[PDB]
Amino acid sequence: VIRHFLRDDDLSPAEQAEVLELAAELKKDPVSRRPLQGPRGVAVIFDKNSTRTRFSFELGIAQLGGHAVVVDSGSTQLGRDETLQDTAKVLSRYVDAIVWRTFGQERLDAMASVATVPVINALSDEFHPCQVLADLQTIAERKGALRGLRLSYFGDGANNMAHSLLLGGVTAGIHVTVAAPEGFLPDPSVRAAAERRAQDTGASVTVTADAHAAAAGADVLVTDTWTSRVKPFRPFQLNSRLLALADSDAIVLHCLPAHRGDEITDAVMDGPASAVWDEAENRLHAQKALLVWLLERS
Amino acid sequence: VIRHFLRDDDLSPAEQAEVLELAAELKKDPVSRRPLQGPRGVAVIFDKNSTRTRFSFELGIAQLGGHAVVVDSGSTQLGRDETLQDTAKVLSRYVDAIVWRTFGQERLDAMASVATVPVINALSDEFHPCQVLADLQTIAERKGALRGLRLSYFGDGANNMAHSLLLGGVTAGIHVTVAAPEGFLPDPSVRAAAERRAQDTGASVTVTADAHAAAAGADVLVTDTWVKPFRPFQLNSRLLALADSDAIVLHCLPAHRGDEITDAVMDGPASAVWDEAENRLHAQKALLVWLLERS
Amino acid sequence: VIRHFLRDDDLSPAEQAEVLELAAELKKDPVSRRPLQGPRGVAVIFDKNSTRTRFSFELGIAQLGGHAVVVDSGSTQLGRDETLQDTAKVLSRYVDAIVWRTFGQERLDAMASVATVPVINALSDEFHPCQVLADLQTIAERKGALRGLRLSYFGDGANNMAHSLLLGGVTAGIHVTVAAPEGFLPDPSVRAAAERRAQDTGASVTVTADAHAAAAGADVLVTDTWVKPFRPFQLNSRLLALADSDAIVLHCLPAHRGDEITDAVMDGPASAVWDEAENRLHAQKALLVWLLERS
Repeated sequence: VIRHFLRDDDLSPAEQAEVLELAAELKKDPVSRRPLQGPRGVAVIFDKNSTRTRFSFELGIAQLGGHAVVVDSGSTQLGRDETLQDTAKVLSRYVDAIVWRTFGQERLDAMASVATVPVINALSDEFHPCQVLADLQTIAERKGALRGLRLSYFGDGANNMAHSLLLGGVTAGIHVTVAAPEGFLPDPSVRAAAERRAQDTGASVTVTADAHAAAAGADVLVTDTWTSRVKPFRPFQLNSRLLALADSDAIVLHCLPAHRGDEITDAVMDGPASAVWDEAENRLHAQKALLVWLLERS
Repeated sequence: VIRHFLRDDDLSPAEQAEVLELAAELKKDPVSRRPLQGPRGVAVIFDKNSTRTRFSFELGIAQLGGHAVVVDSGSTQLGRDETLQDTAKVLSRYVDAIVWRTFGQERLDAMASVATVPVINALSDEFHPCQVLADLQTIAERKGALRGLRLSYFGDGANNMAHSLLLGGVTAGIHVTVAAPEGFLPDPSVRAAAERRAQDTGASVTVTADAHAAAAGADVLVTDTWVKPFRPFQLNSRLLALADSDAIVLHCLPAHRGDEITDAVMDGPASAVWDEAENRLHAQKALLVWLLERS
Repeated sequence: VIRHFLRDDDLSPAEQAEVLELAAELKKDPVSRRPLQGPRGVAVIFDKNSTRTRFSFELGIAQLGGHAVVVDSGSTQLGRDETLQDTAKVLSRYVDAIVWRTFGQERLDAMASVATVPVINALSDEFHPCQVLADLQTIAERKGALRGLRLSYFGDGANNMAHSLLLGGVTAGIHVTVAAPEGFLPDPSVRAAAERRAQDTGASVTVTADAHAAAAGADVLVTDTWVKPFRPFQLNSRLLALADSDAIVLHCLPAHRGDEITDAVMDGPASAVWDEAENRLHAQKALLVWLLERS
C-alpha cells in the first residue's frame, strides 16, 4: 500500500534506477502511458508559486491522460482553516496523487501520514527531489552512465538543492562533493543519511571549502542561486577557469533561474558544457516517470 | 428553453429524484456520460475563492468531456468593469454552462436573466445547493429511501447551509429542524417557501433553540463552522447519544474541531463526512448532465 | 521558419486572407482541426489579467486538442527574475507556442528573438492584433468581401485598438479612418507603416478630428473605452444615422454604456458586438493553426 516521494532517499537505488529508466522511455514516447486516463485528477498545490514547476507538472499530468487541478498562493494557505490531515483525507477522494510545494518537511509528513494516494514534494525548504531526478536524467543521457561519476555542487550547502544532490546522488551511486564556505554547511542529519546511504551504493560524501579541489577531475559541476552576505560565495562562482580544472568532458547543471554574472558566467552557461536547457526540459519527463511509478505501486 | 440552479427549490421533488438517481449512476460509472465531449467549455468563476468547489467542479467537468475555464478573485470582480448582463451575453458564446461562486442572490438572477446557457450557484451568501445535493446523496446511500427521515442542523441558523438544508430537505421529503441561538434564525422568506414546499412532500419545518430536543430521535445530525451563544449547539458524543442509534453525522467543511464538532464525533463511526465531500463531484456532475439535456 | 504574430502587419495581405478564411471553417467546425493532439502544451501568460482573453485562448487551445498552461499576474512578472531570453528558451522546451499579454513591444520582441516556437501578442501596450482578426472575421461574415470597405474608429487614436485597426484594416484592403481629438494622435511610425501597407493593398489612411465626417458613408463604425474631450466622438444614434444605411458597429469590450457608446446603439440592429466577442475564439484558433504549420 501507498508510496510517497518527499525526499530523494524515499526511493531505494533500484527503484530510483527504474524511475530514471522510465524517464528515458517517456522522453522518447511522451503519450505512450495513460494511467490517469479518464481523466483522473491530480492535485497540484503551491504554498509559494513556482512557474517552472507548474508548467512541467501540469502538462506532464495532462500527457498521462489526467487533469491537473492547480491551486495558488492566492488561496487560503493549507493549514490555516483546517488541519492538513483533513485536507489530505478530502483530497484523497478527488484525485489520484497530490503534488505540493511547501515549506517544512513536517507539513509534508502530516499530509502523507493519512493520505490514501501518493504525496509528492514538488520543492520544499529542505529538499528539491524532483529537480535531482531531472538532473540525474540529464546526466544519464549526456554521459551514458551514473554509478561512479564525481559530482560537485558550489554555493550554499544548506539549501534545498545541496541536500537533494547529496541524497539523490549517492542513491544513484555518485561521489558527491559539496563546496561551501565557512558556515553554509549541510544540515548534519541530512549529511549522516547521505553517508549511510552511500555505504550501500559505493558512493561517498565530501564537504569542503576549497573550490579548486572540489572542481578538480569532477564529471559534473552544479550550482544554484546564492539564496532562493554574498562576499563569501564569490570564490565558488562557476566560471571558465574553474571548469577548466574539471574533467575535459565535464558538464554543467543549474536548476534555474540563473543570475548571469553572479553564481555562473555567460561563457559557462552558453558554452558547450552546459546541459541547463535539457535539464529544464527534463523536469517534465522525470516527474512524469515519478508519477507512473508511484501510481502503479499505490 | 433553459433550466438554472440558483437555489435548492429550482428543482421539483420529482426532478430532484432524477438528479439524485443519476448521481448514484455517475458514482458507479464516472466517465459513462460525455455530453461535454469536444471539449465544450464551462465557466467556473469565483468572486471569493473556494478550493473544494474548484476541485469538485473542475474535475467533474473534465470527466464529462468538457473543459473548465477557472477565474479567481485575483481578477477584476464581475460587475465592476461591465454590467453583469454584458458579461453573461459574452460567456454565452464561449461556454455551455456558467458556474459562479458569488455573494448576493440578485447577482445570480442578473446573470441568469439573459444567459443562453444554464447558470449554477457554486456557493453563495444565501444558499449552498450543490452541497446539499451531495448531502442528500450520501444520506441516501446509508439509509435508503429519503422520504420521512428527521434531519436536524445545528449552529448558525442564518447561513447558506441552513437555508439550503431547509429548502433541499423538504424537497426530498425530509423533516428539517434548524437548531439556532436567539439572534441567528433563517431568512423568513426562505423559511416560508420551505414550509410551502413541505406541504407537497409530507415534510415539516422546525426552528428552535433547544439543542437537546432537536437532537432527540434525529436520523441525521448536521453542523457547519460558526460565539458564546453557539456552544450548547456543539456536535458532541453527548449530543449524539440523544439521536437514533443508526444516526449519521454530516459537515460541509472545513471543520474547526473543538468548536462546532468534536474529534470523537467526526472520526467516530456515525461520521459520513468523507463520503460527503466525495459526493460533491458526483452530485454536481449529475446536475450538469440534467440541466444541459434540458437546455 | 518560425512565424510570430506581434503586430497586425506581421502577416502579409495574402497570409491574412488565409487565416480569416480558416477562421470561418473553424467556426463551422470547431473540433475538426487537431494539431496539438497529445495534448501538446501552449503557454498562456498574463503580465496583466484579461478574463475574455483567457476564455477564448484557453478553450481555443483545448479544441485543437492541446492543453493551455495559464499563468496569471499573480506570479512574479516574467522579466524580474530571469532574463526574458532564458524564459523563452525554457518555455520552448515545454510548449509548442507562447501566447503573451504584456506591456512594451520590446518585451515581445525579446522573447520572439530566441524562442523556437511561435510567439503571439494576445494584447500589449502598442497593439491588439488578435482582436482585429476577430473584427475582420466579423465584418467578413456580415458584408462579404473586405476590399474597399470604409471603417472608422472613434476615441483615443493612440491606443492599441487604433494602431491595430489601421495596420490590420489596411492589410485586408480597407479604407481606415481614425476620428480622434486634440493630442491623441496615432504613433507616427505606426501611422507611417499603415500608409505603406495601404499603398501595397491599394487602401488608405485618414486621421481627422471631425467625427461627423468620419461617420459619413462609413461601412463600419468602431470604438473602445476612453476623459473630457472624447465626448463629441460618442457612438450615439445620431452619429450612426450619418453612416451608410447597412453599416455595422463593433466594440472590443468592455463597454461603459453611456460614455463611448450608448444603450440604443449597442443593443440595436447594427450591433455586431456579440458576434465580435464569439469570433475571438475562432480567429485565434485559426492563427494558432496557421502559425503552427509554418513552424
